Amino acid sequence: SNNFGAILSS
Repeated sequence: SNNFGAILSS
């Protein structure tokens, strides 16, 4: 989790 599309998924 940082600030891109990985933290918006799960």
